[PDB]
Amino acid sequence: GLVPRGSHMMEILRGSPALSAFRINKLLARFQAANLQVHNIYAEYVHFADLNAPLNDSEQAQLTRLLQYGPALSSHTPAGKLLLVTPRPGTISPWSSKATDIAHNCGLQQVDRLERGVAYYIEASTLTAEQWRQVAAELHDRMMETVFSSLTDAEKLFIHHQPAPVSSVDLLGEGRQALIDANLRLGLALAEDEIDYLQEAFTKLGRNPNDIELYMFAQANSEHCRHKIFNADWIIDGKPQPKSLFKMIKNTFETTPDYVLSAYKDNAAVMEGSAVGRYFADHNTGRYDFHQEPAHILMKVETHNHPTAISPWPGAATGSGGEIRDEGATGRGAKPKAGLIGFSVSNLRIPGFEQPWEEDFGKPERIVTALDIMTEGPLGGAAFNNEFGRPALTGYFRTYEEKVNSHNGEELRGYHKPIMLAGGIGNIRADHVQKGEIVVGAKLIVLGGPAMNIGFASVQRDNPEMERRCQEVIDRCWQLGDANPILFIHDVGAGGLSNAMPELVSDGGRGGKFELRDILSDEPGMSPLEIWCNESQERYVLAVAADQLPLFDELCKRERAPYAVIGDATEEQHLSLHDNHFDNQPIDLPLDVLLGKTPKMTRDVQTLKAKGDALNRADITIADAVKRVLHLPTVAEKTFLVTIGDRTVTGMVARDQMVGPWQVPVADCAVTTASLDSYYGEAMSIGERAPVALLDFAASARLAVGEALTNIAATQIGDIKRIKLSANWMAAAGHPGEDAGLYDAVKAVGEELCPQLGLTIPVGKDSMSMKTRWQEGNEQREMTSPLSLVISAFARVEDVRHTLTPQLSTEDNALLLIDLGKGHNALGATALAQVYRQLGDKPADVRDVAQLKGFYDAMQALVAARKLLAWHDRSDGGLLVTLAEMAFAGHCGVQVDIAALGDDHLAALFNEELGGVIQVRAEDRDAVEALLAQYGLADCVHYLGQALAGDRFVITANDQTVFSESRTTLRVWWAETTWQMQRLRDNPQCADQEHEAKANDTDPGLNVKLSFDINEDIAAPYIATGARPKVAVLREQGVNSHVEMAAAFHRAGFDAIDVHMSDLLGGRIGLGNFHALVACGGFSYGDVLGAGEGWAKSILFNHRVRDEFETFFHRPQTLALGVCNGCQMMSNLRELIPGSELWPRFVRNHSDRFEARFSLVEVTQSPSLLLQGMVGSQMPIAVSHGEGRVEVRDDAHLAALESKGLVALRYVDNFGKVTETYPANPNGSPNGITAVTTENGRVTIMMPHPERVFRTVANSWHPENWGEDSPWMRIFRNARKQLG
Ligand SMILES: Nc1ncnc2c1ncn2[C@@H]1O[C@H](COP(=O)(O)OP(=O)(O)O)[C@@H](O)[C@H]1O
Ligand SMILES: [Mg+2]
Ligand SMILES: [Mg+2]
Ligand SMILES: [Mg+2]
Repeated sequence: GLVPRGSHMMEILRGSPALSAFRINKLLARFQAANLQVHNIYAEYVHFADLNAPLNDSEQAQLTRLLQYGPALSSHTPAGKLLLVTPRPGTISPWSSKATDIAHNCGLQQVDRLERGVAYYIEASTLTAEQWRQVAAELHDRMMETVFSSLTDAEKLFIHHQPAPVSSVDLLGEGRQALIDANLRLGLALAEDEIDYLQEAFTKLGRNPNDIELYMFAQANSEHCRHKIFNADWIIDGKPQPKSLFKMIKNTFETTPDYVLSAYKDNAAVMEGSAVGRYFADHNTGRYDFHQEPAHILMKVETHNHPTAISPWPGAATGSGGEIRDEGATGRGAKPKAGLIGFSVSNLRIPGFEQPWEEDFGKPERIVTALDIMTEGPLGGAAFNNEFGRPALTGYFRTYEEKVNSHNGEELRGYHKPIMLAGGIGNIRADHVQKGEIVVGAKLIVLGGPAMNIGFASVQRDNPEMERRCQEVIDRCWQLGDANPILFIHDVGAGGLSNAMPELVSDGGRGGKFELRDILSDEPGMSPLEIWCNESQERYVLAVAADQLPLFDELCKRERAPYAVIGDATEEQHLSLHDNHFDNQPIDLPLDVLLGKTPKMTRDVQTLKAKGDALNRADITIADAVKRVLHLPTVAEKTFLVTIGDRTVTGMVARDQMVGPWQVPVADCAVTTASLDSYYGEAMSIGERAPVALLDFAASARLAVGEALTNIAATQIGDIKRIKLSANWMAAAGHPGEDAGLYDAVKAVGEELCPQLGLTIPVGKDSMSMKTRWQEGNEQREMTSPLSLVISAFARVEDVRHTLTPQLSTEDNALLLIDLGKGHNALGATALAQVYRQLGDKPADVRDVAQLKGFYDAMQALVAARKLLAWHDRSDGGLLVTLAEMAFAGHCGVQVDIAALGDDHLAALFNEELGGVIQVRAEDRDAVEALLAQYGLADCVHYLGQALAGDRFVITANDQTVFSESRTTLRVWWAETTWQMQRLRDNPQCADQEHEAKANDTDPGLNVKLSFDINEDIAAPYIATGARPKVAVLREQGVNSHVEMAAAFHRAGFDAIDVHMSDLLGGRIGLGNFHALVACGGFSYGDVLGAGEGWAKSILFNHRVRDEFETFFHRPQTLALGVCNGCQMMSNLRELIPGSELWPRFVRNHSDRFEARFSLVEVTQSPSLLLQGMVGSQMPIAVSHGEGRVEVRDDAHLAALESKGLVALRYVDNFGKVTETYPANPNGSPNGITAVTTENGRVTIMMPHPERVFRTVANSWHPENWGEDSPWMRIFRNARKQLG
């Protein structure tokens, strides 16, 4: 289908079936839900290749071949009305970018841009003209897509628009009315005092302000960027206040500057880490080596709220993405390590799962429902974390939408405008913590992908791989130690370049002259205002010395990370933006003019305090209360938000959400090791309790600090001063009583609580318009969020191994409760109250500062002395939930008595006061109690009872049964939410299977069977000779699992070398000098055009390199391992590998969702050399993949594979049998297949990640007697011995 397009040719190539069986059954059942009689529906992908030059015969074949991918589903001949859905015209989907890279990397330079769409074929002869428009709607997201009626209509996507000129606003010729008009038109949202500034400014200059200059100024001065509320003066109840919000927060740093390396001086904070071995490839040798040096820790937590309300997936994706840029741009370069996610929404109201407290209060048309946010949002954030390569180890998810009697009387409080939170931690070198000086004449560079028109405008666009490439460049720079060319690096986020650049030069006491036409752009038609102010993603601005340019270029190219020099640093503090096309100057301004601050903001507010009504307990019984509480999304299991995101990448994850043999998501905090050779590390926890604000502001804030602390309490940290905090404030500024409450809240923690505990707040952010106004019926309605503080705690871990979890032990034990509520048992603004549609009287609060510090100090002591068996703090759901979740984690029973907890049983069980339950060895009870008394906690400590093998959850009181149920029953109820979420989001069959497996109490959980000695380093004799064979650690743009892959081969005695595909395509390296090659995991090219396919075809199409691989595979004694993406890549290299004729393809999972699981596999009999002596073994392994399902060409191909004896690994359930049941088998591979070898066994490919779990500490769960090495370390040692 080759049709012209003015200057280029627009080729139309037909793709494979786009929708799976269950997906189609869903669409049809959804059509009838609107009375649309549709006989049958058939979707099919269609590719559109806008190419410049002609495509030769052999090249046309290679193109078609690039475009044949994905699951081999049922293919039908088109029939019915056609509806082509494609990205909206003038927009370039991320798919287009990655797919076009591949085309280029395959030598198809003629391809100007590849783009995809989905051709729907609907048979429904009954539908009217109007009913059709209704159908087209169900088939596309109006925010980013459009529907066509012809495959020809796709030409409208590659149109060449003429470069738009800069527009001037005639102030000199029309007066102030010119700025008034533009402010409205361009939508600048400038306050009267700002228009005055602009008027005087340009009057003094004597010229007209360009639109680009006005927008740039407007963006720099918005609330989001200026934070006027946080720096404003205050008058509360007719009384002037001495400090601003910011100043009060800075107070925590003044009283406690301990361990802080940087704060409020970067877009991230830095704290002291631990001296450990930083592992990376040397610049000169290309070999990975351990560098003994301090690995300081940086942190940051951001919010991408508003965007998420309009378009969830991209809104969440870019929220995490922009935050990753802030970490990477810390100082002169830093490396992101682990992530965290936060979500706050209104009631889910899941169809057919309506909860007792849920009421429909309507919502604005312009935004999406609570459910859609939780359906697409998490996938969006996880998408960026997965494709980029940083584990998502902790987070929170809370629902709240209720008409309640609060500070401003009866109102609708909730989250129609959601809280989308993303943050993380990272490592940074000591000498890079401080930003260097910007020398005059320094080249100003933009690192990242070509800009597009973004910022309806709230619909973002993420290209995670692009950022992965950029990060690799930043990594090469800081690894150059002193030679690090990066002088000053800054991230590009809000305000696009118009903000980022003026900020970079300004922070360096310089100015900058730029060239608009030096900026990389994907769409020519942009105006100077659009090229300079657009908010496209994956961009960094940095400064590099003139003489270091050749090096920076050498680095960017090797990583395929696009960059561009767009300006020069100048002496005079003056911003200049020249345009070469029109030969004019869009920007010409003195920096103090553009950055000139308007008068200080001053808020005169008054206090509002909610009356608060007693809890009406008419329909409240302890039994129904338990059932209700476990069904509140805030309390319920979060598996739908956890398994969708990677949790093992980097091989440094010690403690993830999933806990124990039964992998229950109840881990209170996250923990990572500082490196691949140390037991030190970092920790992350989250404290949040927003509902409490609807009654008391300071209390809610205090509780956030408290919970964060109690959630991290069971980790070996030491001095509390090591725990650094991040404070994120979500509020509805202007709303009655929120301003006085926010000040009171910020003060409560900034001036009082945090300084008293010795806790610093080096980072923070704000989002001040957390409200939503609309008209559902005939009148005005409003959904106001409560003041919402989200505290993120961070700390250097002393010993990663001593971290405690909620996994109970059935051995002789003692369940002790640390009740920090001091008997208060408050029920106000709790989960119990929410579950019965109420707010209640009085909420919880930090009752005694000294005891909270004492609590933490005591916990630190018990953790160091190894006197604790388990720990779980009390938060949402109360003591009931803490105990329930512990039982869930230990897969056992609980026998507790609550008579000493006060006469009010409901209160003792459902109050959300700080504290928790510790489990100690029975013989250790008295000593632990005495210790707990030493910190003055005796009155708060109460012996609850003990953990017992079984299925009974029994709560008594002096001699009466207060509550008793099947532990499995509570567990299954507690799961219903994630079950329902997975049913509507994933393959119903999978979600169901996973849910039903939890009802089977006989589940033994993950267990081990070892056919060999886990501690016998069989490679030691070899390593001892000093002779170290080199292994080619092969990566491609997008690979993110290469470092831990090299560290694994390193421990086995190899000298791992960093071999990038560019290195091969450039002749810098040759496989001839290697006896071993390993293809690493990740998301090469963002898995576009089939996971692993672009990477593989990149080799196959370049005959020189192709032969390099074939020659390697055809040698007599060479080894080759392929993990994950590598497994997928190599499976497409069958023609190059001898004895791989029977290998299968790896495609989309049956669940149709990314699976990051700790799955149990068994080592089967095969010629495989890397699995020597492991046959028969059964151990769990890291699984992070979305296209790992084995697929054969027909049953004959599968029988043939089985009879040839090529299967190396199979998934097995916890009972030991090979299973195709989910999630024990995460992808749905036939006969549990996830590893296959060749006839000679010299080549082995597999989906699981053995290299991520070679260290016992990197295993989510493992037997208590394992030493340093896990069973999987054997794979690597086997490779060394085999080489000799
Ligand atoms: N949005 C989220 N994303 C990822 N993990 C999450 C999210 N919300 C909760 N989790 C994880 O689920 C587990 C339980 O969450 P939650 O019940 O909120 O914990 P807690 O009770 O300690 O506050 C934790 O391990 C937590 O990190
Ligand atoms: Mg909880
Ligand atoms: Mg907790
Ligand atoms: Mg929490």
